[PDB]
Amino acid sequence: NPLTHSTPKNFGIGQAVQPKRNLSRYVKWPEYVRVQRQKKILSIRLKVPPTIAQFQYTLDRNTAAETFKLFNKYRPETAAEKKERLTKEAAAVAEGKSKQDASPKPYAVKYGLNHVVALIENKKAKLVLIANDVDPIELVVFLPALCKKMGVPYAIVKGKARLGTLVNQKTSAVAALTEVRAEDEAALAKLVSTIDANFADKYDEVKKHWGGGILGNKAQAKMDKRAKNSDSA
Amino acid sequence: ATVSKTHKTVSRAYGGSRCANCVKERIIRAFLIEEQKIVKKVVKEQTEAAKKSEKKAKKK
Amino acid sequence: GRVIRNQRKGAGSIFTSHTRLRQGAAKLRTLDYAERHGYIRGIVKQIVHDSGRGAPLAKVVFRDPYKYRLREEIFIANEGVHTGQFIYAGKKASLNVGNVLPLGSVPEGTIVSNVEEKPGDRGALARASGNYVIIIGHNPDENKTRVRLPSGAKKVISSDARGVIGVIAGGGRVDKPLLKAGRAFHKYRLKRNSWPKTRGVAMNPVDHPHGGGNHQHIGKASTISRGAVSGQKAGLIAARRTGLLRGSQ
Amino acid sequence: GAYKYLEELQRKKQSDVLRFLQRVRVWEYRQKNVIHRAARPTRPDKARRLGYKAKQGFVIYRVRVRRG
Amino acid sequence: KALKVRTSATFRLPKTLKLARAPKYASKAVPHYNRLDSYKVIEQPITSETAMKKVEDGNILVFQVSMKANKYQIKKAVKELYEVDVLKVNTLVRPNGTKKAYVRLTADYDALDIANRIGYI
RNA sequence: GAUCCUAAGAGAUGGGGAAGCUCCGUUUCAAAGGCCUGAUUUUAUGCAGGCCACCAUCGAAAGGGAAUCCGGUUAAGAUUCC
RNA sequence: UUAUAGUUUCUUUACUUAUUCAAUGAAGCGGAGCUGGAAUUCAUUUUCCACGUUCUAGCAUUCAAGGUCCCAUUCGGGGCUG
Repeated sequence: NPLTHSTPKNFGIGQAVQPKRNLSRYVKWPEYVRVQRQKKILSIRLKVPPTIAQFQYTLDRNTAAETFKLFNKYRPETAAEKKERLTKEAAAVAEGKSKQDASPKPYAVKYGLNHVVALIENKKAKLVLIANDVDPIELVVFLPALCKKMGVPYAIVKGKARLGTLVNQKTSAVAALTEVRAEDEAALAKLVSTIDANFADKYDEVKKHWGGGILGNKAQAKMDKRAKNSDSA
Repeated sequence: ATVSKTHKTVSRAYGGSRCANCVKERIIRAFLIEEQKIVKKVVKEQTEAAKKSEKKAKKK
Repeated sequence: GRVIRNQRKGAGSIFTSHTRLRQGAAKLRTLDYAERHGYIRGIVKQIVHDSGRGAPLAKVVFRDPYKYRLREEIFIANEGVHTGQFIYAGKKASLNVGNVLPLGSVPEGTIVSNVEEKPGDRGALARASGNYVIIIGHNPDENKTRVRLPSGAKKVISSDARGVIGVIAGGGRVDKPLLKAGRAFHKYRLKRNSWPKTRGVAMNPVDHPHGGGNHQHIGKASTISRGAVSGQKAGLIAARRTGLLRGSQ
Repeated sequence: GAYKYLEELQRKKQSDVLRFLQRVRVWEYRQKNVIHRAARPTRPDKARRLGYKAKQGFVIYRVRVRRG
Repeated sequence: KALKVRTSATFRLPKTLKLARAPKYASKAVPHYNRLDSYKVIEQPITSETAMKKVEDGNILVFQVSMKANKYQIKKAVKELYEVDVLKVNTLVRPNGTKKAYVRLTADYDALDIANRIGYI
């Protein structure tokens, strides 16, 4: 206090060699990071066809939350739960000799692409969840259009990882509830109506309209300057 | 490498880096300009204070 | 027929530049934040010779704004630049000999040198001895300034393209006769291997398109087409005219 | 099976969809190396028709030869 | 979100766990015996009259050493075998393409005592 | 003396060309490891003071370069043997 | 006759994102906000108007000042400014 004196630093042009501040905007990123970004930007910049653009409109995070709360039940049997059920069944094949009636009917979520595609084609599905981030999109580009034509209620849900965690895989790229317990048919019926409001009903309109054709923030600001030039003079 | 510092360094400011004339000339340069930078500081501060205090004679 | 001297110069084996005795690449310090928004002060620490080039190089010590260093930069000394004097490089830098300001931040009629073709080039034009650009005109609307090059050609450069003020030193170097062969020999010995040139006409017809004959003579027109193939050009390429003119060039 | 819908879609190469995907992927591939690896088949239906299976040992490798 | 401050304008390879080698099987499993042992190092003595003049006079032992034998290994070999402290070892390779070494002993041992011990005179 | 350093240069690497033998380039459109202080004494292992980074290698028995002299000695070695 | 916006049909411009040419060890880009001193229509929700370093061959590197929680007030190390 009596012997320590306050000083200017003066980080102008000349004085005080500039301090180690944040250069996180100016990092020469690895080519793999640079490429995954520049691809995401370029996919938005070029005009997106309306059948690709329909995957941008993902299900909102309260309808999604409730969908996943219903889908949390009917999780496919675990490796342990399978083993124990097989030990009871295979034991009852000797004790009583009553096989394929023991181990009561399973209500699980249907999953795997070529499985659920066929369940939609046969019109056995009651709710189909379609992932929005499948590595080659083409795997899924046809699925909302097939799902509508057959008249199965479908929703584009956020996260193939989220679907994967629900089916005990890493990723599932698709999910489908074809049956339900009598108790939980009411919730399914409501959640089907609220997802049909977003996806099914609006399909015919969203089919027409393109995504992308969106400038970068610097070119946005330039156009907004060059538009205020002529008209707002 | 194995010689005393005495042999290759005269006991002064820069010693075995600069001459006695070169070191004194940069002392006089260092201090003088530090006193001309402190007189600049006040001359510019009183040219600020003058332009501020006498600018408000006109809007009246 | 053989591959001509002219043809095999471009293979670049022996015909490469003699680059041991040179100080380094003479450039302007990179276009950075300090030069864009203000200017940096540099000290002409020494003025040195460079081999194969007849214009002194001003080694000028600048600072590093970001780390604790003195980034030394090698300039081409403008005439009247001296040792210890302060060079000022940037937009806001004053209009004195030695100073490095963009052509946009300069009035018309200035004699500038070591100019950039593009902004961020680090010197391209008027870099040789006793040569300079004259900034003729301007236009802030599509910010591009008109300049007159030592050749007498009018170009249009960006307003952010920099240039050093004054003429490049060592002027009048060409107006003394070189003298007795050996002077030329020694001049060339530190630039390139383009010296004592044999006349194609004095060769055999293998060696050059001018060779042969029972008299030394070219025999056909020395004015060669622009569309002549790489190997056919010997004489005057795309000669708009020839001969010594009367009055003014 | 989604594989039939993939096979049929992939033939219509100038359909608005494949036009877009051609433009964005050819960029992604050009930015990577000449001979680089592939984490999975870009065409999982074309792959398996040629004899690819999704078990350990089988690999895919993307490669770009100069035209002309 | 709120991504970390980077004072550097360059990204560099993050440091990761260099794991130690832990093989399922030994490479050789039977390790080699000592290639150059004491007797492989010191092959023979040199019985030339010049070598003998140097043994009698100089207090030196002229020994035919292997190639691929360090002056350190000659010193260590002579000490271990012959029970003698070596003051120095000067080695030249002969025009015959074999090495020979002038093993000088300390003042304590007269070279004739150890020359006669070996057998050669 | 070689060994070490770099010179005109030669050359892997990343990469890109080429049907291929291999060719270009050597800092390039690369995520290109090393340095020291104690730590803490868990039969010695986890820290941090923290720093620093456009980056192989080969290339001179005349260039750069840590340090030796005298006397004596052998048939023939000695700036080395004594 | 044009009033559907259902293709470039041909020619005059424009957009970035492919492609392209540079440069940096990818530091300060773009938009806005301060302080402007002011624009006077008049102290503004109106739009024009800059953004810490210059006589001198010196120096400038390890976050100091205020402020806030911990260290039970030892040792200091930490938030935001600067």
